[PDB]
Amino acid sequence: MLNPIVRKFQYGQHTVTLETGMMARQATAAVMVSMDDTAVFVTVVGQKKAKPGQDFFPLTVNYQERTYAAGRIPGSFFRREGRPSEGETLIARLIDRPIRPLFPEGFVNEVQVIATVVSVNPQVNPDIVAMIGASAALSLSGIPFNGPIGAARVGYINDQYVLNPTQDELKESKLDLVVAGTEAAVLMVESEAQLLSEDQMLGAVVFGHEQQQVVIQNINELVKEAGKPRWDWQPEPVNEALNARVAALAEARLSDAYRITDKQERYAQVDVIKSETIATLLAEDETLDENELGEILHAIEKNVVRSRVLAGEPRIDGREKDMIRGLDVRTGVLPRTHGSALFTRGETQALVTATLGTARDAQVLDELMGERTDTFLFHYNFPPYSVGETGMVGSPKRREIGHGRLAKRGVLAVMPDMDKFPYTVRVVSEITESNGSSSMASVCGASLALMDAGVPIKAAVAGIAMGLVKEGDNYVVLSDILGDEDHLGDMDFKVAGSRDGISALQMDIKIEGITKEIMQVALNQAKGARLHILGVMEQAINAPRGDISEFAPRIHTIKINPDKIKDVIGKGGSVIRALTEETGTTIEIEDDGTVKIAATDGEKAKHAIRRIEEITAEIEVGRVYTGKVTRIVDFGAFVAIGGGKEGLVHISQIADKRVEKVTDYLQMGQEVPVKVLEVDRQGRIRLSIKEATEQ
Amino acid sequence: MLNPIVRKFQYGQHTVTLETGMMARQATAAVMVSMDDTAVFVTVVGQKKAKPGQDFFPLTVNYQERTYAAGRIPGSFFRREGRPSEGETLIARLIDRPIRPLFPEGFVNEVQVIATVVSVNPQVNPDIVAMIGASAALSLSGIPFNGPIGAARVGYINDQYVLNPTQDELKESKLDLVVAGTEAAVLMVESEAQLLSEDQMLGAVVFGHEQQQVVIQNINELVKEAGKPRWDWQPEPVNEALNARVAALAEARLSDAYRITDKQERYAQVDVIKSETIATLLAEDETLDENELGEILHAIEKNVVRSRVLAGEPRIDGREKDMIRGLDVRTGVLPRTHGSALFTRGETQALVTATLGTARDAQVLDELMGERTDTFLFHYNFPPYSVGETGMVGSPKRREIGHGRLAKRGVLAVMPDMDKFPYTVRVVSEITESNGSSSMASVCGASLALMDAGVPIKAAVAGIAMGLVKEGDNYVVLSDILGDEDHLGDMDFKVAGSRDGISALQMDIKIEGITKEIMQVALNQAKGARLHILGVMEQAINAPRGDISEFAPRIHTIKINPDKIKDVIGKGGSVIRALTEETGTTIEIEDDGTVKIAATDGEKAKHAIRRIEEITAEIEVGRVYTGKVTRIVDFGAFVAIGGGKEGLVHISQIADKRVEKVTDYLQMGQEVPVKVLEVDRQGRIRLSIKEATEQ
Amino acid sequence: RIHTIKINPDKIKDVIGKGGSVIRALTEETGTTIEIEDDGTVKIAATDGEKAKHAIRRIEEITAEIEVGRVYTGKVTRI
RNA sequence: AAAAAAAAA
Repeated sequence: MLNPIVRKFQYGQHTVTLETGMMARQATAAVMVSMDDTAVFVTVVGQKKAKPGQDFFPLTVNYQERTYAAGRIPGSFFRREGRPSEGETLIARLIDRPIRPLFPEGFVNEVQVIATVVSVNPQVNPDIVAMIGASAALSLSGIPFNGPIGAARVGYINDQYVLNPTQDELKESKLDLVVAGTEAAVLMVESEAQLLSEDQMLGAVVFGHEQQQVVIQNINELVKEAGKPRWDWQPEPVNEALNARVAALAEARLSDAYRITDKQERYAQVDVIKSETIATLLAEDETLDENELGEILHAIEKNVVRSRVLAGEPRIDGREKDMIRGLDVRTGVLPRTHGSALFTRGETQALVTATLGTARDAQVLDELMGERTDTFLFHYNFPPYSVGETGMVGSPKRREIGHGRLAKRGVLAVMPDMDKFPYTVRVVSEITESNGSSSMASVCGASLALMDAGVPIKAAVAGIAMGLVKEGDNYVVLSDILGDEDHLGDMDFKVAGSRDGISALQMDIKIEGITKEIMQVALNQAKGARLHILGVMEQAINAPRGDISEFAPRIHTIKINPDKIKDVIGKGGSVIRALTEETGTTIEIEDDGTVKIAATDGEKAKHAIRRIEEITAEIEVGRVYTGKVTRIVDFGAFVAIGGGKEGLVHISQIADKRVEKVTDYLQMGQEVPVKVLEVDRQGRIRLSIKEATEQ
Repeated sequence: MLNPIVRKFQYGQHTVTLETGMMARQATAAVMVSMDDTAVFVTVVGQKKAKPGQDFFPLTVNYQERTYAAGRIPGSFFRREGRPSEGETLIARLIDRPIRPLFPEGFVNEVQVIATVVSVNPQVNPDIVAMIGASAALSLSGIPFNGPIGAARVGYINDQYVLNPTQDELKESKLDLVVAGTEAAVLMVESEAQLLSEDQMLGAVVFGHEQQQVVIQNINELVKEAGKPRWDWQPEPVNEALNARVAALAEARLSDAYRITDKQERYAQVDVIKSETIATLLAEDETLDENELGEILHAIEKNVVRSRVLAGEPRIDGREKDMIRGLDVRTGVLPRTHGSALFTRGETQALVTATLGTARDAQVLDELMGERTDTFLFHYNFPPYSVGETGMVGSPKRREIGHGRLAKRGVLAVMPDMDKFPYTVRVVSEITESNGSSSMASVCGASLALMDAGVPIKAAVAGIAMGLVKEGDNYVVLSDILGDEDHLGDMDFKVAGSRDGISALQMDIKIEGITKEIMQVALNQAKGARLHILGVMEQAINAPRGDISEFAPRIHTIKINPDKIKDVIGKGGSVIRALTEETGTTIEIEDDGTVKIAATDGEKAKHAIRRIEEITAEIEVGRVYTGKVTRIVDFGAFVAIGGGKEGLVHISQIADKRVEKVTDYLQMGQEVPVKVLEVDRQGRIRLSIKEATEQ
Repeated sequence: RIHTIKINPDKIKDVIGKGGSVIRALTEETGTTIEIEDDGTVKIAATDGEKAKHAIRRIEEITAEIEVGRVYTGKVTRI
């Protein structure tokens, strides 16, 4: 017999129902969390024996949208769900980022969270349910986990926040925000606004968290009811003796080594002190593990840099907290792309290039909720020759498919509606040099490129990453944090919007609790920095160009009869294939008879128009048709005319005189007007050269 | 001028042509076997030096169907043969399963059998030829190998077995089983039958074996002719000292531990026993191999459990050999899937979900034999958390692609014929905890889910996995064998049929010398256990639900006049495309008048059928024909009523005198009755107002 | 391969049928694609020589111009 | 012989 421990509550309008104990009894824990007929079956399995000699914590969070949820057989040719799509990868990252800061420091047991989506309802998005499920499953398992973590989505409708808006409500809403936080404080935010002021976004975050408190309480109750006993796990007791021994020698020398302004001399000096210290550490005692010493060194570096930045001393870069790294924007770097730009800030650099296309190229996304065509593709490539180290290129890693979406959220607030711009922009942005905040450089460069290729966007957008270092009650906010600063910093929060309003937020706090006022101060400082960046960006190019680049495919529209569209299709499309191959353009066919002529140069466009027009032109009374007989035989020569309908001039219809041979009657290259009297349906159109040859 | 060695023999109606020595000389041994113009080129490469510290036999059997065999350029966009399809993986497992228990124990040199298909007569299926080829190759190579193995594919027609039928016959046979065994015993059997009684199945097995004795004899002849000298490979002699100091010190204690009925106490006891034995033996000598120590320990405990079950003592579970594990059955566990079930037996369970789709989703796979459309998809998912360990979710491994086909072979016997039920059932079963006999749990859950979603299958169907332990003349046969028992047990059955007859008989014996009487007894016990499981299943769901779920797309078929399809539809598909884009349903037509209406809503299907009846409106006596005339011209009154139905209203039928303005006597938009006088060949339709106003 | 035969242009309508029932029935029977032009030139495209022979024979039975000395199978259906 | 335009581219 099976004993399903169910526990259901009320969240917003729907009724979440946690249900554990019935399935996957062999995994460490598994709950089937269902909200309003949308069910996600999260399961955790974490090994007990720590891998001998591990350095980084290997938590992986697969997320699978099984397409038998909506009730459809998949569309792929193998007719089976395969490699995870971009949406599923993004939602896996969204599940991953809240929990990882919660696993206690020094934990290195493999842990895997495989949250599938068994059944979906088009009104309720699954991802929020999957997040609740991952939190509940982890809390049940007894793996060392600091807290249950609620998840909420907030929408802005008619100036009142709504919790967990349904998709139909979401279309109306200005802001779509996901706030996931523990009982103590916000843990992550991943938003996409529509140029709201910073106060509205902060209100949204605080509202979402204050509300999801309920999910937290109820998951806690479930854990108390039907959970497993907590693991007996203790962190590695800190070897105070070795740490203090290494510190007594390294503290002052490394403090002064980091005090000096020049970066690379400090690099060399700290590396040589590192080699000296590790050589002594080995020579005095071989048994001491190298990774322990490396952890010690990381601790010393983090401690000294944090102590410095807290006191107000200049950062490792040499800038003040407010100062942004110097920028240099360039446009038209690439010769033949529809529009390109190169946004170099400090060391982070991005070569963004925007290319227009016609409606045939818009991505057609088949996801669980419903079918959807996307007409703004943003791709973000992070090649390994950026950081400075070799590495195999390949399919885009998870972080690239996350930052693509982030930059796309950043830019989507300002793109023009399709009726005003009948194109499908695709923006790529390779990162040639990365030193921190690559995605926001990509947002800036995308604004630049779009402004250059001629898209009539509303106003330039710009993104500036930020940081936070807080100890006790002493806190100081940072701007344009380098990567080295980010590792030491306690929070990284990325705001990207126009001067008027915020287009995209993506906080990721990691330590203790951040009071609302702290977030407010950080957001305001970010507004200032972003205004400065936008000024500099405006210095280069301030208004989008007059028209698209000459290479860009212009749009020409012709009207033809509804039967004519089938005529131009032909067998499987042979006529349109031949037309595109002979003309070199791109033709779109609609059932109402509209024709879309898309070609770069106007000459190819008019070429296509004429070539199609001859076949579209119906043979008209009085107007003679241009026909060339392709084959002549002794018993008659038929003048092939085209259009699927050929009129044959039988040997008995030419003249009453005995036609002896067509060669002396019709010669090779005899282009003569033919008098057509009518258009018949019997398949035997009457042609007559006799009346045209009389004069 | 190298010379091949050719030996050809009769094998049923087909003739087989073994041939070696001409190609692939540098491979260890290669044999091109051709049967009746189907040729499969099998080659085997065997390394000579065992990899150091190798523990498991790394034999890997590949199999590639080169689509230039049938004489066709590949379909795929790259015009090149892609990764192995599901069929090729299936036949790879087919070739693999018989020849793995045949290599001697302790052989660990890598071996690879690559079987290519170079020319395929669309009648003779290749798999049998490839199996004969792999047997001939291995037995030719001189890699240590017990015996050449023959393959047959017995069919069942007119209650008479037939050897190795062709596709044309196979469309009429009830049972197709690939009994491939050496001369001594039937090594492997894989079956698919339409509810044949067990006795017929076992008769087919024994007949196939008696027949393929021929291939055995002649492969032996060819090996004696043109073989290679056998490798000099000797098994590692067992170390009597280690065996004695483990046995005489611990084996009695392990026997007493396995006497304990409880699982967990016994676990703890065997743990402390093995730890104590290891500790004392290393205290005696440290250089003693811990790996070999544990290996001998595992051998000891295997011997203990085998002796226990042989004596007739209760098994590790505590069940008697006959009784099945516990059961629990739930149906409709997911909210929005078309049908679902959760078949949980003992500690092996499966979440099956059947999802109906319209006829456009049927997987169309291109095989060498000929393009075949598949309208029943079974998919088997074995995620890692099921067995309790973390792993790498990804593309389905080989064992899944095998068990999916097994379960589909088990269910296909009972699914309805396409005329009675026109859909595209796709069944997905995800194992959530597996401890032996997972695939048969999947078959049970699939029968349940199908019965839930509302398909009218002919009868419920269930599966049980038998196990056999045999020593000398003493043999005991188990039921619902656990995962742990299976390795220790010798042979494995998987019977899966309705109460009336068997449907799948996959079996995989290892020991040599099982009389057919033993298999008869085993199948009898399996019939008993399967009747029991079906009795339990009968409680939850009795008969298939009358109506499919409201979420299901509903397909409605109407018959129409096949001649009138050209009159109402017309050329070019204009009106059909218009109707499919206005109603959003899919419409097709047959030469007889068969037309299917498929739409995810009932009311939409009603709208579509209304439109079809309006366009296909006959001439109903007494029904009012409404025409809306908005403008009048001198030639007539143009009225748009669809279907090209337009008649020219003559001026002489309006009034006797010349009408100066038509609107004085005929009103605009006024309903005029129109009775058809006759339907001419040229589509001439005339309207009659005068005779229709009064009648 | 592509098989080309020249048939009298006027007799195509005897065998084409109303709405093309005969031609499509024959193609689905022989598994090939037949092509006919207003000049009566019959184009048989096939994926095999054997299907080519099958289709071409079936064309000879009906589609071929009426030949003297060709026997016609006449069966009464009702007395 | 009824019909835009390719994971198986």
